[PDB]
Amino acid sequence: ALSTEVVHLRQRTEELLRCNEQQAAELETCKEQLFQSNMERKELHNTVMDLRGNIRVFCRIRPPLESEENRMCCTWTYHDESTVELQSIDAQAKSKMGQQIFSFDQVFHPLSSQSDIFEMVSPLIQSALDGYNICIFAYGQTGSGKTYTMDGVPESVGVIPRTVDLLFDSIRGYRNLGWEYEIKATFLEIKNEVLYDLLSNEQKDMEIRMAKNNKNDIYVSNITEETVLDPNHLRHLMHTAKMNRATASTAGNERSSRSHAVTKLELIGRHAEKQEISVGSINLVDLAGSESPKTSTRMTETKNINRSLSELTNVILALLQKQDHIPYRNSKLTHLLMPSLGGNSKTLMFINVSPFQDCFQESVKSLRFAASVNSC
Amino acid sequence: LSTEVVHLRQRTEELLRCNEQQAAELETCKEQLFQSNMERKELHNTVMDLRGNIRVFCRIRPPLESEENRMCCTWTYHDESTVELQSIDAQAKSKMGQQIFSFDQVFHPLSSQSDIFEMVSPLIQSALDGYNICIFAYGQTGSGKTYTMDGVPESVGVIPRTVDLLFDSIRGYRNLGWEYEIKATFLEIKNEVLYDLLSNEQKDMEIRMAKNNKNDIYVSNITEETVLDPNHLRHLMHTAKMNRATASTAGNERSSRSHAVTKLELIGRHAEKQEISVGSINLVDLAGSESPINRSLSELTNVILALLQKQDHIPYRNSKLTHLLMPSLGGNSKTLMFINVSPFQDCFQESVKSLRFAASVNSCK
Amino acid sequence: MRECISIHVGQAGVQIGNACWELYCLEHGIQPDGQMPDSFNTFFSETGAGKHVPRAVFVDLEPTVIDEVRTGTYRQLFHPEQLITGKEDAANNYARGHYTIGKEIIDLVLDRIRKLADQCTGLQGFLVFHSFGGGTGSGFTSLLMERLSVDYGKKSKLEFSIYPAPQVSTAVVEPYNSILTTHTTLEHSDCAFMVDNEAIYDICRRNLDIERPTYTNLNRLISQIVSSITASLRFDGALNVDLTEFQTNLVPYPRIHFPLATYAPVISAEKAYHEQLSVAEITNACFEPANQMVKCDPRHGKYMACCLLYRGDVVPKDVNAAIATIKTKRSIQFVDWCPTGFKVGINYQPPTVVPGGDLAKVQRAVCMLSNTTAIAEAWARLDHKFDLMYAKRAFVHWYVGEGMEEGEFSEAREDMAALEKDYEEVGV
Amino acid sequence: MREIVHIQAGQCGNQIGAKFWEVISDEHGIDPTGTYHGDSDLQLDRISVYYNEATGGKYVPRAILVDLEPGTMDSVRSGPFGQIFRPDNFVFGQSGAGNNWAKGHYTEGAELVDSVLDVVRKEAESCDCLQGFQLTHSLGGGTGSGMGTLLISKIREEYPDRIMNTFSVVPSPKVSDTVVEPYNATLSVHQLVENTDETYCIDNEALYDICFRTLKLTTPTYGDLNHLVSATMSGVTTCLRFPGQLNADLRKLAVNMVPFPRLHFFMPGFAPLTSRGSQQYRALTVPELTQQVFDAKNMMAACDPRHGRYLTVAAVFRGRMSMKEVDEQMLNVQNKNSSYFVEWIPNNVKTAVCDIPPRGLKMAVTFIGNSTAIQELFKRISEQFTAMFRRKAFLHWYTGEGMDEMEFTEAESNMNDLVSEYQQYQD
Ligand SMILES: Nc1nc2c(ncn2[C@@H]2O[C@H](COP(=O)(O)OP(=O)(O)OP(=O)(O)O)[C@@H](O)[C@H]2O)c(=O)[nH]1
Ligand SMILES: Nc1nc2c(ncn2[C@@H]2O[C@H](COP(=O)(O)OP(=O)(O)O)[C@@H](O)[C@H]2O)c(=O)[nH]1
Ligand SMILES: Nc1ncnc2c1ncn2[C@@H]1O[C@H](COP(=O)(O)OP(=O)(O)O)[C@@H](O)[C@H]1O
Ligand SMILES: [Mg+2]
Repeated sequence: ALSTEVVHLRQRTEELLRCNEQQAAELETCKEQLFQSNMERKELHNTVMDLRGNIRVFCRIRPPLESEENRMCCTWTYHDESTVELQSIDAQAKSKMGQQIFSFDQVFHPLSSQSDIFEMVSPLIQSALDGYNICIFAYGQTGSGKTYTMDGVPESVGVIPRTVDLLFDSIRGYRNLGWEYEIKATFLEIKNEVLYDLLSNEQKDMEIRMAKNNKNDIYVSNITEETVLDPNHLRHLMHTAKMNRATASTAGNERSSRSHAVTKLELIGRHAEKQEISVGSINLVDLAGSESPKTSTRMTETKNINRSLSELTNVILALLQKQDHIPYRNSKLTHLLMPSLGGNSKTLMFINVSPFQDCFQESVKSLRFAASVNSC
Repeated sequence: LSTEVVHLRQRTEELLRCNEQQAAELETCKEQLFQSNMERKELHNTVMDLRGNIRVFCRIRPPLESEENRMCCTWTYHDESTVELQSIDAQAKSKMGQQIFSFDQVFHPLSSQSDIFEMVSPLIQSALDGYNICIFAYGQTGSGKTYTMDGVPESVGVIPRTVDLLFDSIRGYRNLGWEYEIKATFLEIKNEVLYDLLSNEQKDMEIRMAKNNKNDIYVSNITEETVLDPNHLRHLMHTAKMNRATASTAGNERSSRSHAVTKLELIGRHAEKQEISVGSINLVDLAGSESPINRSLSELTNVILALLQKQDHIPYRNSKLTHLLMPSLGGNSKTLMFINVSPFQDCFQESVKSLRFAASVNSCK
Repeated sequence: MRECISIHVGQAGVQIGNACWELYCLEHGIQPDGQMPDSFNTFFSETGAGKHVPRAVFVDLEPTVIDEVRTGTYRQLFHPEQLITGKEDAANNYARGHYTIGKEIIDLVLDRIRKLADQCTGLQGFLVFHSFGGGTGSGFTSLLMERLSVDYGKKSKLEFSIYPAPQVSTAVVEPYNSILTTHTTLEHSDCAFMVDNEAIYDICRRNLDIERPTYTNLNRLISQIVSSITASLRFDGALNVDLTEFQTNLVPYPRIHFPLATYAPVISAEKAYHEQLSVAEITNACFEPANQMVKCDPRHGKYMACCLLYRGDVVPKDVNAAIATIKTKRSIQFVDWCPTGFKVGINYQPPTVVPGGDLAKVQRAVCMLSNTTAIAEAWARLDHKFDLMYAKRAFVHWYVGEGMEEGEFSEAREDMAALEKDYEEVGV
Repeated sequence: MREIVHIQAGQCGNQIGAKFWEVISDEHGIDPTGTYHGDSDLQLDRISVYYNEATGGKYVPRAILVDLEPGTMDSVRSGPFGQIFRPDNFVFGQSGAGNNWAKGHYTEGAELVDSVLDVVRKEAESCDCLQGFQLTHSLGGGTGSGMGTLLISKIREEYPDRIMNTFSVVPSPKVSDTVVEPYNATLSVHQLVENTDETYCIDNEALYDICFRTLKLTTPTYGDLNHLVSATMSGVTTCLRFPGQLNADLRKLAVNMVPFPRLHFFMPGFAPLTSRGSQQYRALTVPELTQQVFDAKNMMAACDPRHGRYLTVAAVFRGRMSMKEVDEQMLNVQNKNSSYFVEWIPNNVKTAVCDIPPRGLKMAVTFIGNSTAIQELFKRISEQFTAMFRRKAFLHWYTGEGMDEMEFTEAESNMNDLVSEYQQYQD
């Protein structure tokens, strides 16, 4: 069983080599087909978004507290999942303001929790993987739930942890496609119309500057750019940035609830075999308090905040009306977000509303321009 | 010599190990491919839903060489989705008001078959997703409905292009583990009597709800040829148009007043997984819309208008053609409807008769 | 003495008040110094010495015009601490005058008026003169008005604001100021007498036959108006009417409180000889739309109420006859639900002509305080201009950059739309 | 009392400021010494806004003189009204910009900016309520551009509340006086649109046309052009320095003129411009003043207004007049030239009747129009700039000074954005 063993082993080697050749050919074919399917679904999903959106306005109302529910609350009429009606209880308010009905992409019930958020993030992260620059806006007044929805709580995390985990599992799955994704974490604060750094305590000078490659691409000089290596690394970075942004939010309402924190995650996917590179970035940006400036103590920067908010409103409505030029350069926040606002870039617009009477004017203000955005 | 034996043993071991790991990677990639393809189909049908439901299109056709001495009308084109027609009779121009109609898309006599097939082609992919698709060509006699559907060998109609795209997509998707079978039935409805277009064996033919889906319709006694390649289906269409008994030479009332129903059922199965699809393509060539039988045409119009009205009850079983397309006019399905208009003064009233149907369609949606 | 005090904000307010107070001190023979070489106690807190200080509070955010009056012939007339001045003007900003300079001087001006009120025994009401396009006259005026309504509420607050002209807007940003100040003043204003520069321009053109009219002449006219208003207090008449009866007689509803003024015998001296100036004829004249002090057509709107103030040599029989005739008129429309509104203010103190003035010496004069539907279109076009500005968000950066939100702009806009809605629904 | 701080950068700016200060002193009856000798106390009443008080009844202009070569300042000091300045104010380098913006904004500016900002602060704190700064310079040269932009960027970042006035002398379209003025202008406007909030664009070609044609002048010396510009500049603030029927100020018209933060470039205009001997033939009334001040023949900028639309117009008047005329004539011109006015800003005219006319004159009008015709000028400059950019003409002189070409790309893109704004609001 030795001489015939040589022939048997030669035949076995021939068969195994044939199987190797077939599996390699079909593996190259299936890699190519997987890439083709991925780009086909990229284009299909982007067409879906453009037909249904490309400027998405989402409205959410937080549930009142057990003591604040006994506090007077307005009647909330949900005509459907897309329209919500707010009616002030006051008779004179009813007579003068009349009916306040508003149209949005989707209306959140106070008991909707964070699930609808996740199922809107899923197409959002999907489009982020398409190589598209997507920006997120957490607009609203203080205490309306903006910090509850963005950062969240240990029992129910906000949008950011869910997005981080979804992105990490997505990139680890796409590693099976030979795609190597480099993700960059950038943190900055916009106060007094001058940029600051969240990762570095030392006081440096920022200036907005278009990137070397393209005029439309923008970066900021002298920022602390961190290469994300593991999810927990990113979580620790976000914790340090949240710790660095320590100031009065509700006790004094000094700078927090009056600042513009921009969280930009620049993702650069590379695939060496086909020498194609995908570039994208997500912008988790929370807005400042939209309240009317009444503190005579530091009213100037509140007026600047109002300027910033009004300029953002002007920019978005210019986006809607197909205006030839859109005033990106009127404000720092718009100017540094111009790549994420124009062209194929897609914006989610998130608004939080307070269910009490003192925010009736502010709730109406928050709702009216967003509904106007929905109209056009 | 035993050194060669040991070397071959270690080579066999390494080759089997590499083959096993490569096969595992291969199968994982195949699973990823399937999970991507299902989402692709879902996105495609989402696009179809977002684009609309009725998909109103008008296709004005140029006059022929024998129609150069006829009197045309004033076609007022607006943008690309609105069209207006006026009679050159100045006495009746002030008596007509506003004869303007806005549809989803407008086709002018300079549009080729490719322009219509651009709109039609995604519906073939949608039908590949297990959904029923309908294509309608509506108009008076001489409008151009047969040219839209059948066409000429020079400029092929919608059906040959749909078949070619269907086979291209089937052979593209063969790598995705799915196998498809094409079932073709050719049928004609003349006076509420069903006529088989692939057999001369006249029998009794009836419509019954499907044994496995009470919302689905299967027709008894119909021959169901399994299409192997585009040549086979072309031969089937050739035999059907031979069997249609085109009496245009003597007694044109037979051909130009009969609805021609072409049904193409797509079924998709997947071994090693679960997949059930019964998506079918109903390529119906409607009869003349001239006023006087018209039971089927009026019933189709009423059913479409009620469906766009979200009516509680749809009169599906009041005509042969409506009950035939009862599973093909569901809410989840996508419907296409073309209006062919003759650009002639004598056809001006028949033109507005064909156009006010869509004018009610878009005003009701 | 049911005394009243007056407030003057903005360049217009101060100029108008200058003309007014010169007219007043002319009425009672008061020298510019402040001594008469009883009646006047309503407006002059005369001290032990012959120094009849007027009860006037002049406020401005820029020192120019106030300094001028501190240099004019009336510097020693006014109490030097009355004249309050800022350092920078509101520059057409409601924002500045309501948030950034207004609260920086409002404590002082409120204190001074509190002192003045404590000085008065029987507080009658408040008079404020301002504009609408004026940044101060809008922002600061609204702030002060809501502040007073907080402080007193019960007293009478009368605005003699100047409505922006329909054809000429001296300030490009007038609609913004007007809408904002109206929204913030509606609920704190008892009754706001409106007047316009274009209309009074036409008046001095075709009636005074003055070819080059200056702001001085318009101010003379407004001074005559206010003198007629206050004659019933400063003087005794057959029927005296105080400011309190105005709210009752004129406004039917809390929001509809925008009468428009009119003054009939406005002829020049040369034409004075060709007319007898009868009661009936001047009564008819005051109803002529060409004689209104606001560029609106009373002919196109029904009247809500009419208050008529007669001064000089007048007889009640004639007044009743003329009113009856006007009741018989056809072009003079009236709403049904108030079929009798003609509260009369006959008085027998003839108006006095300022030396160097343009008016003629007339035996009898009438001032008409009409309230009518014919102002709805003025609001309509103002709102239209505001919508034009706001559609392009023009100039909004100045306002949101100094205290407010564009949401607040929308609030004021919809509030005005509701006002017009209520106004027309009352009209039917 | 809303005092104003005057800065003069570049030799052009210095000469213009010399003319401006002499005409102002003429207005207030100030001798070269500084001893007042006028008669109207109104001169004293607001004398503070431009003059600091000095011991012994003298007055000194609240002015700062900046340059990088001494010669111009030596001429000024030697010239009449030279001693009027407080000598400490003359701040100057020794090198000279050499018509290079890069030097005057990165090296000589770097070394002199503190030595001037100190005296800037010293003057600022010597004021009761600071109103704003007026900067006089030119966009063509080196120091008046680089230094000017540097000073603007400095002043803005620690005086954000105040207002900035820049009477930039915009480069001429045809008679170019500098082979590289495209680079200077493009780099300057990049800073200008960010920090200042009202800019008076002036062109020498337009002023040549004015003096030669309307004034029938044959020897258009720079003295005359500077005299014209100075008259306009004094007319801008006479409402601030003097009483009137509608007292305006820089704050007043600042908000009126600019609908949007970036669109703050204006075309001045001065009405009564009778020639040497034609004053006899012409009556001087409001109609003439208005019709003259609304002629493309009379704009100090070289843009034809008829090519665009007036976004906003301000009309400041001096002298004794009845505002009825001015109201009706503004209405009239608004009606006739409705094509020339933007539709969505009704009644886009601002009026500021003052009282005191310029000496030797009875009525005077200053025009400030924020028309869209400026976009043609900016297009011309952008075309000239990009014409000599990709050939890198003269680029080395800048690049070796410590700047990168992407800075040129930045400035060019920004100015193109300005052009986009103007052409967009044209409709
Ligand atoms: N009838 C009359 N109206 C005047 C007179 N003077 C000014 N006005 C009007 O009053 C307004 C004057 O503006 P102000 O109220 O003083 O505003 P301001 O105090 O300067 O603050 P800003 O508006 O921001 O400049 C203008 O709109 C004129 O139309 C006057 O003498 N008589
Ligand atoms: N109106 C006026 N313009 C001048 C005068 N002198 C120079 N200019 C202009 O200023 C520009 C020269 O730039 P400039 O600032 O003087 O050079 P720099 O001082 O070295 O930066 C040229 O375009 C001249 O047209 C002057 O006396 N009057
Ligand atoms: N776009 C076109 N170009 C040329 N010929 C056309 C066109 N459309 C229709 N025809 C002519 O119309 C005939 C088809 O008849 P058709 O009008 O479709 O019958 P029906 O009245 O049933 O619609 C063909 O013979 C063809 O010559
Ligand atoms: Mg046919």
